[PDB]
Amino acid sequence: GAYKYIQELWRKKQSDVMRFLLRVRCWQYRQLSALHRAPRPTRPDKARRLGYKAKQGYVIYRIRVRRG
Amino acid sequence: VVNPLFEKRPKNFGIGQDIQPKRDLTRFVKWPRYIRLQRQRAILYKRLKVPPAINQFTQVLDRQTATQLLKLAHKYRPETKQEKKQRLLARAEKKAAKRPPVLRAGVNTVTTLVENKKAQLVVIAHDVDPIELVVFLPALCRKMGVPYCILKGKARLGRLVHRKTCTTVAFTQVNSEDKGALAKLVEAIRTNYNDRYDEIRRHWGGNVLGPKSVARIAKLEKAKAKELATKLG
Amino acid sequence: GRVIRGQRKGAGSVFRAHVKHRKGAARLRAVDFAERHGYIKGIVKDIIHDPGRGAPLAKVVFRDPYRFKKRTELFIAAEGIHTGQFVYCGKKAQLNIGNVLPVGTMPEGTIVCCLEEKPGDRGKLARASGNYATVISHNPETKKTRVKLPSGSKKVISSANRAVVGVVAGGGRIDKPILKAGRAYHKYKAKRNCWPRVR
Amino acid sequence: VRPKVLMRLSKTKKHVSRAYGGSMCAKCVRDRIKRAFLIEEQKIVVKVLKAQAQSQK
Amino acid sequence: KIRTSPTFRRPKTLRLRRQPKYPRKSAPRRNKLDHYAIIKFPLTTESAMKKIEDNNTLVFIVDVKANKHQIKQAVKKLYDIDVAKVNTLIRPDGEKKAYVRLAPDYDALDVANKIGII
RNA sequence: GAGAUGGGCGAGCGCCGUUCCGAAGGGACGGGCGAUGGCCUCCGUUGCCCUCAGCCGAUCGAAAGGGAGUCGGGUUCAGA
RNA sequence: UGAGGCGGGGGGGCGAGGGCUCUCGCUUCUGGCGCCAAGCGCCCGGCGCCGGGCGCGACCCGCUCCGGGGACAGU
Repeated sequence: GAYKYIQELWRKKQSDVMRFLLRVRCWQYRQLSALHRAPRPTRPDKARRLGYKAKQGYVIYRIRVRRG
Repeated sequence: VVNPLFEKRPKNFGIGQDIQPKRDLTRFVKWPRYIRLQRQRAILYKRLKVPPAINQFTQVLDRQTATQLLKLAHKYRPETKQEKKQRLLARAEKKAAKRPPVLRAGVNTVTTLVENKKAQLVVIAHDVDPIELVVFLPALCRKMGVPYCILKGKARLGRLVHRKTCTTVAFTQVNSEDKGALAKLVEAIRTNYNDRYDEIRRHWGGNVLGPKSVARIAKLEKAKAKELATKLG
Repeated sequence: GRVIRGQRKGAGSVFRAHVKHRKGAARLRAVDFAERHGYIKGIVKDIIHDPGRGAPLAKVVFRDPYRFKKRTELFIAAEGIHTGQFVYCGKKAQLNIGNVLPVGTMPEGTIVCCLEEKPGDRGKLARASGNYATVISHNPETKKTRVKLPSGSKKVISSANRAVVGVVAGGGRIDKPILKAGRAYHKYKAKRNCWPRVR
Repeated sequence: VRPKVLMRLSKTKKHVSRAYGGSMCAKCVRDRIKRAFLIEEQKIVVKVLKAQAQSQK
Repeated sequence: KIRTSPTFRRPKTLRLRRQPKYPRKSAPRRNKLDHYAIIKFPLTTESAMKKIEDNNTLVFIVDVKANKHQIKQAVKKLYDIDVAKVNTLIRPDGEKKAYVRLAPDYDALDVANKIGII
């Protein structure tokens, strides 16, 4: 399918397409709360590799953790 | 005839003269925490230099050809849970006493058959939240010689099937009468997307300033250019 | 080994301010539409005494132009203001004592007080008993103003920040010699526990 | 009388039959009558002298 | 659609009622403060009898979680008299003593015999 | 003064802070609508639509602060 | 600050040589008053009779709530 096409993209974080899109969500999450729920995985290829099955009962939470 | 008791009483809303009436205030509303986040994300899609591999998703197909293509796609809709049920009762009744070409929803169905070159036209949604799930596909069908068109909105594209959203829909084969209906479309589509591949690569997106700043920078471009014009004579 | 007295004051909880009988935040009126473009008229209702401030306070009362309601502020009084005196507020206002206006519309050398150091922060500068600030020089380009401060330190600041005209009342308070230790005790008992100082 | 007792005593014990009765002292009520009329009269004197200004200009 | 105030008030959403598929508890719990549990026993005190002739009242030992209204109905429906007032107090030993002033067209001196105390 | 929520921080029990990065009112006024009762009179009650709202921060904190309203006589071995 | 009128482009009055440059869109003697649209035009509903609405009044356009720093404070 297309997941392998997404797989080698996410390994290109220094590229301009990723360097942009990473800084958008990083800006976007930084205006949100410290602990909240996301409706769907923003990184779906890494989800199913870790065992995420898109069905009722799978809930994900996107949080921010202090650097350092 | 007229009652002379009716006196005209205008109100001078001068500075410190009369109370202000209930005019509009939509531009100064303290918007909620989620809406204020929701709007300036469209600003950041105009401020920064958007890279051209995702800038190509504001370069979308027009109004009137989206009508015909969905009219062309209002004929190959998938069998529902009923149209499967009314398919299976039809095959099981012939057990006691070939498929038409239908579409393919989802990228996992599409990206396989483009590699097998089985597709004849690809329909694309432009406003997926992880844009990375689509970004490879326009640059892929160029290398596969498959015509692709982008459509604004995934929901109106999501109603070809009876689901919410659909990212990608494929036209793999058609009926016999529906051959000249697409052969003119590809001739009108590949002259926007595939043969004009090189010109999309050098066209970055965004890089727009503000209407309170382009009012500022240009006003000094107007005051400087009105100086140097009369310096000659 | 022990914590020094000067170190304990940053913790508070004894040395915190005695804010019981204090009236309130002695601020300017906030910026708005009327004060930005034209002027607005006010009424000084009364002059109250804030404990812990050797400068007096005045209850100016306004009439809001958006909702039918009567607004009251706490301006730092200028010496010469009397009750029932129409004090004006805005940029289009004139130049007399007790009349706040942005600096850039004023001429040079003007004695003012209760000054802001940023546009719209309701005043910070020169608001003790009997001090003032003087407008040294404007700059019509980029809207800047050099202003003197009551320490002798000249300051560059913007043109939109504003100030009432005239000195703060109660000038020359420190000319009176406190003679017995109780008057100083009764002075600092309205501010904080800091008076008996041990060398 | 104490303010909670004001529920008991009737209307006539709690005001005086007058404009601003019970809320303002009459000595400064007539001074509000004198003030309110003179200002509106002087305000008319504003309009009349502004009626000659743009005819000659 | 013009906003009058710059502060955006949360819209007043519709709310449903509690329409449960099943009750959380099985049966209505029986009230353990019925007419008999409230009245434990009257007194036999040499100071209680003097209270009866003079004041025309009745003394009792009432359950501690009861109120004056419940005492007034308990005497009214078990010994079938009417009450003028009920004055409670909590004894040092813990239970609640209640003086029960009956309706003045009755004599409690007789009604002490139907409840037995003499 | 004390102390929840939002938020922030914290490995963590938790701590921070009390109007501060918050959709913080579950309120009514009349109007229209739809309905219900007792002489479904008229009024009472519920639901929807339209219209209205400055509150200021959940809460706790005084048996000497604030706080409407009771006194005389007589009565018990001991209570007024 | 209860995020109440920010910036352009338009409408008129003050002015010298029919637009252009622009000030300006109205409030100052006085311890009063000011919210809950007059007015005006135009639709609709009902037995000349009562009751509703749209748009002016109260320009239009916009993308950053106004402001001030600024790739430096700061972490």
